[PDB]
Amino acid sequence: INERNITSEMRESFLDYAMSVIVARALPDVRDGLKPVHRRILYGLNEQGMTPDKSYKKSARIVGDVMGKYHPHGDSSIYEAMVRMAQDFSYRYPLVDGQGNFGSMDGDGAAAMRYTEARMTKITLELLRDINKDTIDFIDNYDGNEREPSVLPARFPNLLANGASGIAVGMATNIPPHNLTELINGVLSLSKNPDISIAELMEDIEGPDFPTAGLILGKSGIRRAYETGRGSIQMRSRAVIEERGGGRQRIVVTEIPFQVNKARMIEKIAELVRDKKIDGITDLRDETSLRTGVRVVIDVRKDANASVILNNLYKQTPLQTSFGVNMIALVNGRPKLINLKEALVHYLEHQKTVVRRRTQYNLRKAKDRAHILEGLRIALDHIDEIISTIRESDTDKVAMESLQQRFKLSEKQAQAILDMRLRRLTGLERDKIEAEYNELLNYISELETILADEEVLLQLVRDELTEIRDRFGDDRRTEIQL
Amino acid sequence: NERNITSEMRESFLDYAMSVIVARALPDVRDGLKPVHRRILYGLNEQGMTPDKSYKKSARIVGDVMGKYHPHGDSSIYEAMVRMAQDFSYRYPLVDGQGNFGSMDGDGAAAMRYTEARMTKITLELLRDINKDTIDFIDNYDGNEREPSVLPARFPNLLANGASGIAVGMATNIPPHNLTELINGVLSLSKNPDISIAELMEDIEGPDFPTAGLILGKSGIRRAYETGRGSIQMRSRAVIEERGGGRQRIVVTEIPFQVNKARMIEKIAELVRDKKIDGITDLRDETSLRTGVRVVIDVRKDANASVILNNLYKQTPLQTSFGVNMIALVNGRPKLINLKEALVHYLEHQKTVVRRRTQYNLRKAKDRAHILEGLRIALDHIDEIISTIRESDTDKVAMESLQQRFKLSEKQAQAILDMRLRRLTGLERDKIEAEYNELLNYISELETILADEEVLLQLVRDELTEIRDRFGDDRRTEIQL
Amino acid sequence: KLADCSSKSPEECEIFLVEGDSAGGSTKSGRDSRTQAILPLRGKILNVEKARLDRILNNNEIRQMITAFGTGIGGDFDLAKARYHKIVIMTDADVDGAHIRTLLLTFFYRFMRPLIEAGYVYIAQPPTGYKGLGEMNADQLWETTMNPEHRALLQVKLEDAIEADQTFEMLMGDVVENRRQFIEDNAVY
Amino acid sequence: KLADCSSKSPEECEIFLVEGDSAGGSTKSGRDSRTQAILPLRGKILNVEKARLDRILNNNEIRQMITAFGTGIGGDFDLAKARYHKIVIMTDADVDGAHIRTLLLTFFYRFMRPLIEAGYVYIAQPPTGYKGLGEMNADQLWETTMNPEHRALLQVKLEDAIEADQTFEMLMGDVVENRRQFIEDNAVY
DNA sequence: GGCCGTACGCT
DNA sequence: GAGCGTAC
DNA sequence: GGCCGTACGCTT
DNA sequence: GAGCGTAC
Ligand SMILES: C[C@@H]1CN2c3c(cc4c(N5C(=O)OC[C@@H]5C)noc4c3F)CC3(C(=O)NC(=O)NC3=O)[C@H]2[C@H](C)O1
Ligand SMILES: C[C@@H]1CN2c3c(cc4c(N5C(=O)OC[C@@H]5C)noc4c3F)CC3(C(=O)NC(=O)NC3=O)[C@H]2[C@H](C)O1
Ligand SMILES: [Mn+2]
Ligand SMILES: [Mn+2]
Ligand SMILES: [Mn+2]
Ligand code: NA
Repeated sequence: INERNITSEMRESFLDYAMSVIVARALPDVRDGLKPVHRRILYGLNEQGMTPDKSYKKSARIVGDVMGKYHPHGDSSIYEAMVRMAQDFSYRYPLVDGQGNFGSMDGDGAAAMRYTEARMTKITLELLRDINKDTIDFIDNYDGNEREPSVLPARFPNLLANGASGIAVGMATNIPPHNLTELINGVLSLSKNPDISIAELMEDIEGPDFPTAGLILGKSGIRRAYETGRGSIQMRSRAVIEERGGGRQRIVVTEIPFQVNKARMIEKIAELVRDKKIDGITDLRDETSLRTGVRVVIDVRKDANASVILNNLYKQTPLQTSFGVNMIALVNGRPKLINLKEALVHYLEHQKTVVRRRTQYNLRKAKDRAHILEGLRIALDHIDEIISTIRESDTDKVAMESLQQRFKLSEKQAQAILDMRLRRLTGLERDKIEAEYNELLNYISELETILADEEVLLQLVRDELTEIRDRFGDDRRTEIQL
Repeated sequence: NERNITSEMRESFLDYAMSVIVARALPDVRDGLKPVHRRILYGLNEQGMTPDKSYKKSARIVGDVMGKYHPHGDSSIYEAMVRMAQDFSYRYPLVDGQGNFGSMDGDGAAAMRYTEARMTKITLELLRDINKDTIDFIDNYDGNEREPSVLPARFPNLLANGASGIAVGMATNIPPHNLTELINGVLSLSKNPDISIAELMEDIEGPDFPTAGLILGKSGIRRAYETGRGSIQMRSRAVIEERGGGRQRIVVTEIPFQVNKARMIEKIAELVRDKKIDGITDLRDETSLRTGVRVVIDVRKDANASVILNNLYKQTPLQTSFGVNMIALVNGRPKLINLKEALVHYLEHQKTVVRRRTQYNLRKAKDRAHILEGLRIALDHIDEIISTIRESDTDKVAMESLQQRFKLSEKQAQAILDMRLRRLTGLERDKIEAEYNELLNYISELETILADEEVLLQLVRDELTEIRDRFGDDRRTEIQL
Repeated sequence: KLADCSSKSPEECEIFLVEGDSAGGSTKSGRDSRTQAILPLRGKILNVEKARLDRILNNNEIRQMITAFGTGIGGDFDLAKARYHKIVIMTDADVDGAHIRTLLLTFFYRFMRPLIEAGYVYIAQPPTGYKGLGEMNADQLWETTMNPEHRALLQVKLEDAIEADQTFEMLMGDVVENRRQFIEDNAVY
Repeated sequence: KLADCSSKSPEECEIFLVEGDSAGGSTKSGRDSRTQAILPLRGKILNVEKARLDRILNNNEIRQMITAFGTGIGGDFDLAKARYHKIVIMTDADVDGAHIRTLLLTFFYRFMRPLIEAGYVYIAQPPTGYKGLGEMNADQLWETTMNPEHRALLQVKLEDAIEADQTFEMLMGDVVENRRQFIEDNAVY
């Protein structure tokens, strides 16, 4: 049976758990900004043909697919992550399009997965774009039965776009979401200047942009975040003071801070009132509706200073909150604390690689296709001999051999001739082959241009980024006040 | 608008009652299945979960059956499938499960996340020839799938595995039987339309519970097979044996069908505590995955163990009745049937299935024969074929030229245009000629079957007999007196 | 768990008896919180016509409604203690939703009969199809079933109490035979 | 609760600590009931090296173990009362099952240290599959991990307390920094 | 269908 | 009369 | 991962 | 604080 040491058991077994949580559960890769469960869900939606045009699919079956295929964990770990990706108060750029009940800011969960359906969002397709053009490196899944991607092409800078929170072992992460327009502009600036300072980059990227909007007090917390990877940022709700009639006033809250549960936050304010720990509040009403949007109302007692009641609610409730920036991501499969430029750098590099690989892959396929078309041309030009040769032959092997000797055709070219359908012999068809060959030759030339010059490839990256910004970039939601 | 409560009550209740009856609680008399079962099996089929292929996560199976056919709670789907995998539940289990699928002690199965299944070899027999126009398909709930109205069911599954279900205004309770005896009874029936229940009972002795046991008397079984309603006394297999030192014990090794062993054991222990049964010193379950069911009742020295046994019969589920109420769906109507009606309806189903299959294979042979006739002509006159194509500027033109010049159907002509060049080599030409000749013998064989009502029937009896020889097993339940 | 509305004015308020917790959750977001209160029902509820009064009274589901309605029951019913002028039954457009209906209407006709005669009881009509209430969005549940401006509630009436007694007794009674006969007399396969 | 060994005799009786309820249930149906008891653990248990003693003594999992071992804890620990001579750690062959393994050993080391010396504490060798303990058969679990015949056990051995003290505090302690550094220094990617 | 334990880091 | 098995 | 509600009928 | 979000 044999023995085992306890100090050695603790170190080995603990180091296995830790690295695993670090590199394969809790932290996002710098390139696509995804944790494993996220990457697998989106890839799963991709391998099931769950694109925006297609109909919704039961969440039960999505999760079940991702579970048995790529993600050998409990199902609620999958489903809940997929539900996060589907909420517009969670994701600055939602990655899942859900149908049914998928929760609210009041912290009410989503219905169980048998009550819901899902599919990709249109912005998600950008994460998956060109995944099938040898752009990223695939690997074997757990049961060695499937293949799954190591990273997505991620045609937009998704780590900063949606941000990350994740508790590892020995470290955690916290990256706030950003405005996609400002983020891409940043990349475009960096692309035409490898030596840009954070100070300059900040002229594109003003700072976080939360889905739940609200205010951020001061640019100083943001600057410390962007230069070092760590800094505290001050999130304040959007509240105003207005009259309610009879010379009395109320506070009206319309945007609450990020990741703050609305329900809980209101119950806190209520507590401070029973406990008599704040003065001047007569009523607390949640008037939020699907048509009004968020609206918490706090009725102030007559001849109490509302502005003073407000500044105390900031100090005393989650009406004002901190976002503790701690930008840790996987960089070359290792956790690194990165600053803004480091993040943007690892991303643009990725795009160059993705686009280079795609252009390379396209060239292999065009060059391979042109080769067949040359053989088909030859065959159609010498068709009567071609046919004779085949009928004369007793086997493929023999027919292959003759065709290759008579016309000097490659093995692949001959194979393509034998596979040809009779209908390709009509007069119209021959001319089509000519066109396709001509178009291909143009294409091959364009592709060689891109690979020949690093500058041209990079401009193409710039141009494809500029299209995403034009199609998907939106206005900043969160106001940054000084 | 405004609505009358007596009208609303009558229509709401009738909507529900009818639904539970024809689409939930009662089995169809042909394949012996309720909707949820039919769907789990048809699901396993569509997802390619065949006995050779490896086991699939239960969650994914349940999810597909729920998404495509059965729009109900996940739990109602999984627990039905779990039942179909238990050898103490199904006389001939339909699902082959890997993982924890429960036991006699009423311990449930592990959640579906932790179990894998595929179909059993016998389930292949339920779905045999499903895709040969043997049974009518129907639109599902979301109009996005087709589902079988009934399964081909190439063995008589309603009586084999039995059925129990609570409907509204009725319920059903049909016991399992021995497959060898049922098939012998269907063959008997197939050679004598006017056979009595009494003569059929020379083949089908009585129920055959997966849990074995003893049935006391034949008269409850006779009343059930004759009216469709009846009571059957099932008794445990207990013996009395010396345990050493003049002392004795009762060893129970088979329990009644549908009796929770655990609950039965606690029931005895509770009688012993409350001093309401005399003479028992110990109660141990020595049942292992290796020894079989073994419940030992130790008996205090010099007590009468035969009296204790009798009293354990009187007070515990060590003796239990099974109450027969053979109500199945017959032309999608609920109907009380006897042994013969059940086997009559089944044989008919098997005839229509063998007919429709033969009828479908014939059409597909004629179709393919016609194509090969087309290809043969082309091979014959290949030079001219090539010409007529080459001299056409569009495939549409070639299609019409080909049909005119060689008197081909539109289908024959399209087939020829599709034909790749490699099909002109020596061997590929021979394969065509060889296919055609084998195909013509086949058509003559099929038309033989469809030419005589008796050849069709003998083929039915032959395919039943084959199933009986591969799948039939020994009786488990003893029928005493 | 009941999620109450803002106004305590019975005259202007309405209560939705919803089938299932997932529909409970969906309903609470989509509603107008100032005038619409929601009390989930977890599945099939006690059939009072078959049950014993001690049981009928100590039942969570049956009780929770007494509290919410707050009017007492049986002999002790006060037509005027009612906390909602609209009692709406909201069930799936399927057979199980229709069974839960027959169960609720059994409950009312026996324990809060004055309430129906008052015309305080209404049957919603969610979109017809293969989608249950739990499976829908909160915005689609509002705009189609709950919104006063585009909803088609059916008020419940009783012209006859004698025929209504024999009806609740034949359909929901414990004599199965009367129930079995009604099917065979009325069933269209 | 724990399913106990029919045998009364501590000398011959073994307890399996099984990760998860599905694995527990299957284990019960598979084990030789004469000498093998089964105490399931619902997921991760408490990290005592970070918890104060009041929380520790209130933990269900921790309390079920103390009970079952019946040997008291800390100062009040007396080997003589031990109800099993073999205590087995049976977890999945995954990183999580290794986490739970390090948790249980933390508890043993800090509370039942005496027991480790006595070497009653063992670690099962389940099939190093892709599968976990909850996805196997009882007969698969029986003859691979439990059958006293064809099974292999790692008996846990302590051989330097000063080394063990520093290690349990660095790995399972509340200071994250030192833990971050041991990861930084020994992790090979 | 919901209700509930734990680890892990950070503020 | 009690717990069988599909439903919410 | 388990715990628990309810309807529904039944052996002449 | 206790709760952010992947795990059992
Ligand atoms: C496997 C479970 C069984 N169910 C139980 C229900 C209720 C209870 C239940 N209850 C209880 O004991 O007190 C309150 C409630 C009545 N304990 O265990 C239960 C279910 F398993 C009703 C049920 C539910 O949980 N939620 C629904 O909205 N709809 C349903 O039909 C239902 C659910 C859908 O499925
Ligand atoms: C979504 C749930 C969360 N879990 C809870 C656990 C435990 C509890 C739990 N309790 C517990 O552990 O002791 C006291 C209290 C009853 N309450 O709620 C829980 C889960 F949701 C541990 C869990 C389980 O339920 N059983 C397992 O065998 N393994 C697991 O990982 C786990 C399960 C697998 O998944
Ligand atoms: Mn000819
Ligand atoms: Mn429904
Ligand atoms: Mn595991
Ligand atoms: Na604050």
